[PDB]
Amino acid sequence: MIHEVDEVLKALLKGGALTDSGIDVAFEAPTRDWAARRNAPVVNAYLYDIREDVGRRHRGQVAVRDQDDIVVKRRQPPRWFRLSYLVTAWTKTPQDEHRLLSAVLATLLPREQLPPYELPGALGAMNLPVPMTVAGVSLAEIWSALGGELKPSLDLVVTAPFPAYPEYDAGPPVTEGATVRIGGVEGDPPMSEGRSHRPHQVAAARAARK
Amino acid sequence: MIHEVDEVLKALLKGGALTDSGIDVAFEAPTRDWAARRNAPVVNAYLYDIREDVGRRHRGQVAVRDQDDIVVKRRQPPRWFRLSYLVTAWTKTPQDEHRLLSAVLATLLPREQLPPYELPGALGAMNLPVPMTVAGVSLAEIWSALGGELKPSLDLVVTAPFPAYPEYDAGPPVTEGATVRIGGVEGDPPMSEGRSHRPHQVAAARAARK
Amino acid sequence: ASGSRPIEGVTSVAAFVGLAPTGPLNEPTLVTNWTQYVAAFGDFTGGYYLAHSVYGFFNNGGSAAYVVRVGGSAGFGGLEAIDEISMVAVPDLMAAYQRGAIDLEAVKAVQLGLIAHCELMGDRVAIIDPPPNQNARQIRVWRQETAGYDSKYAALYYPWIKSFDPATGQSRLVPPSGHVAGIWARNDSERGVHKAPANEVVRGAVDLELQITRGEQDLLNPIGVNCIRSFPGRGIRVWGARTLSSDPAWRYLNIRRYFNYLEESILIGTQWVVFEPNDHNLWARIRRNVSAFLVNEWRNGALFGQSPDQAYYVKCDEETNPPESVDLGRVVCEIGIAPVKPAEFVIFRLAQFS
Amino acid sequence: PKPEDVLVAPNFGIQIDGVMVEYLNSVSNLQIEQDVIRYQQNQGTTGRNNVTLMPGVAKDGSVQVERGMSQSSVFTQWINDSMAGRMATARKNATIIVMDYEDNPVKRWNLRNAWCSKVVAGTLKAGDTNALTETITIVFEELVVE
Amino acid sequence: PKPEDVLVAPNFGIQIDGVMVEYLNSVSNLQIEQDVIRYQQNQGTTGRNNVTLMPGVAKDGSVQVERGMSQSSVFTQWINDSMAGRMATARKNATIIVMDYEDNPVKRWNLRNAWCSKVVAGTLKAGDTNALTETITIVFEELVVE
Repeated sequence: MIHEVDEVLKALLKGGALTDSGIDVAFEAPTRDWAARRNAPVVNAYLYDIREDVGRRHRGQVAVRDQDDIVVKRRQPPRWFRLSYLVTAWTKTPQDEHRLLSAVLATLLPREQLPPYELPGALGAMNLPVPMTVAGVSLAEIWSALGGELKPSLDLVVTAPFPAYPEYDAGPPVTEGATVRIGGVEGDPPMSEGRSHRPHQVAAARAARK
Repeated sequence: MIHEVDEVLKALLKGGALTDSGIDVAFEAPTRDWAARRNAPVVNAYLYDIREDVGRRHRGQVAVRDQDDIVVKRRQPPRWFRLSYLVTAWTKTPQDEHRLLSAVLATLLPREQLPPYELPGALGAMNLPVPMTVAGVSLAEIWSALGGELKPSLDLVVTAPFPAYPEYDAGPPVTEGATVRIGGVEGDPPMSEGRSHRPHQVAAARAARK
Repeated sequence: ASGSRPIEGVTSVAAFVGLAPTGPLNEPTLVTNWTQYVAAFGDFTGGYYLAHSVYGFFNNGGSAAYVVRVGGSAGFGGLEAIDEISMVAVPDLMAAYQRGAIDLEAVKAVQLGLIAHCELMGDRVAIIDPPPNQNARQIRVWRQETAGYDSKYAALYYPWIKSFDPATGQSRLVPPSGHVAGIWARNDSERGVHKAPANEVVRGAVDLELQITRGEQDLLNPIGVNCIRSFPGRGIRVWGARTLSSDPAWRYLNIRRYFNYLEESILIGTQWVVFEPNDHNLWARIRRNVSAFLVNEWRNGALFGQSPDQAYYVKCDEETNPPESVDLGRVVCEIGIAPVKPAEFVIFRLAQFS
Repeated sequence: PKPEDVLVAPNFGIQIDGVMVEYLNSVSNLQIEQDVIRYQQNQGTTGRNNVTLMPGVAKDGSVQVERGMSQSSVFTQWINDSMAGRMATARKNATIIVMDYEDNPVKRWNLRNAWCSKVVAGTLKAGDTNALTETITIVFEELVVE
Repeated sequence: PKPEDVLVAPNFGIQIDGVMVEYLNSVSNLQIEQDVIRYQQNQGTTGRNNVTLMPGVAKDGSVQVERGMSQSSVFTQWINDSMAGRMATARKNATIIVMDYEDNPVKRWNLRNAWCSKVVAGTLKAGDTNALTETITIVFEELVVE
């Protein structure tokens, strides 16, 4: 679900407070070769690394039920992955670069998380918030790795809830109640059928289920 | 607000203690190519990185009221961002470079913070102090990633308050007071209207505001 | 103290309207002691029951009073500007009626006006005293036909107390309200509002105008007439905790008094809500304050419930709809409580065999 | 969605009746606690052990809120009213609200009869870079979660 | 602006009446603390539990001051005056001031009847680099924030 996070970032940057000019948002790596060809004020949103948010992981058999108010599937809670974006502003004049970076920071500040309504279909099917943290705390080594030159930058962290889908199937529902067989441990009295739940008890349980 | 700080730095450096000569303050990256073209003594104030001051962040619903002494907006405290500037002095003679660096230190030391009125309109609208730290406290890696060569430098840290204002609105003021309806928990006595605040009580509460 | 204090319980102040020598006219004067009363108003220097009523109120135990003088030789509209008042009386109405200067119709009109005024303010209950020299059948007829009051804010007390008058050194007949109200205050100082102020002693009473037997009480009690009877080894005691209301749900004095006390305390504590935003924060604050106030009442045993949820419930969330009562600048809170009824009759059964 | 499906971000707030405090830097642990009471007895005729744990009274605590040092002295006035014994106005009802995104209150902790008892100024150092921090210890007789 | 809006930087100072000290390096925590008394009771008629927390007394304390030690021996003379029993002159009123950016006093902790109780010399090391410091412990009967 990175092809939804990048689209959300592009829509937010284009549709944010930077409506004065039609700036271009690019995900290309800001290397020297890339920087030597651009001729328009642009915003680079290069993906840097992918890590799993081990602090927000949850383990447990989550029940999934149909319209009959009976559980039919067993799944696992989604695992959160942290995606880091290096955000930079490229413009001919350094003060223009500074004001572009300020505008980007101002348009990214108010969104602490992202409601599922804004998210696209694939990510919005989760119906879960998508945290988005700007800045919030090595950059020299990263910039050297891309081969570019150190510039002021924003570290945008997005927490994508990737799914774990083993999708275990539960057994058929128990409709005729439970039957209990009782007897002696050593087998001196033979085990009996022991009967089962009366229809009145089953009806009462099915009525109280609502 | 980055450009507002830049303008503040330029005005402070030009209008500080370095009035003997018309020195030039530049924000360009001090790379080898940039250093090989300059022919006049200059002061470089290159922006290095942007980080959020998580230690000065405050969370709460700040009340904003109009002239009627009634709150009409609910905002959030601004978040402080740490902007780092690498400050260097470039001159042909190394002793002249040392003298220029000493002059910059002398002109930047006495300003621990910044008064709101001396700030530009965008920065001064917050009416909050802006801390400024000179050489408060790795530089080899920064210079290597920048592309230049190691030189004595100042790590000028400026704390810019970016307002994370959600502009959440509040409900209309209560003018008729409060009404309380009382009755039985199980509903044996029917719930009554219970009346409301007397007009004299409302008038006294309104007058006690002043 | 009205902008920062939370909801707290309320002293009981009795407002007395009548005639008295000297003092102001139609000006409610706060009196805290009998010495203050004689320093401001006059002592027993005339044929007025106001002095006797105040003396009985303070002797029986009274935190404060609001004396009002309208025609004292040698008015209820002025009591609408006071909030702490919880009961009212008109001792000198029967004093004027006895002389024949005022007919019974005017007395009935005055009592109806007093009851209507009590129903308006909503925080006080009136005390009614019948004309003197009346029997059980006579008082039943008077209460059912001539003065058929029907209100939840009125309590009638039939027999007249005979107290001591230092002016003449003899015993004089006075209405019991001035004493009875004092008894109420004693309850609020010794057993709380949740307990019916029935089994109490009229300290200032020496004798009664007519002893009431159980046969006559069997007819007087159901019509909402509270009696005062003398018991051997117990003295003069009030017998009856019923109001002059036809509603079975509001036929007990203690329930109405507790409801009025709770309403007044909540209204006093919620005085800071004026000009506050009508959002979820104000509703949460109101709910928290009301719950913190009511849990103390639940702990004291005034309300019935194993846990606070079953004894009281507060609903102030989303009840004030955005287009009704919110555009009008109003906030509505719903409170439900479970009081405890008193045990009026005690029945014993003795069996010879064992 | 489901109540368990919506997580909670550290977007909190406080509200003290009578004390004008808008924002807090941090809030300590507030817990709801109870006393467990073990008792061990042997079953009498046969001798098998049977240890039982059972409920005891609930407990009061001390929620502390830390706010940056400024000119305002609301906590100073609160503690000054406390030290003089005027507890008719010193005992206040407090609320700690924690909300998810969209600024909708999710959980509320109501402190009944909360009353501050300790104000501590942060250590002052000449070379210190961080802002001064004020620590306030607010003790409460009862804490009700809502 | 608003009193809460303006923050406080670690720019401070001290003033001791009779002791010529002008600057310090650090100041320990200054606590305004009140004793809390907890009492648990049960309602006689219903048996419900009520735990009440009420006030104690103002607590005396002590804050350590650590300055760059030098030839000056003002604190040495202070502790010498206190050591010989001349407490008429040993007890001095102290003030701790925290200022704003404009060097304008904001908070002034007044310290009543303060006398030095302990002077500690920093550990001396042959290969030590930083300056050698001196620690002073001062006990004040009362600490009123103004």
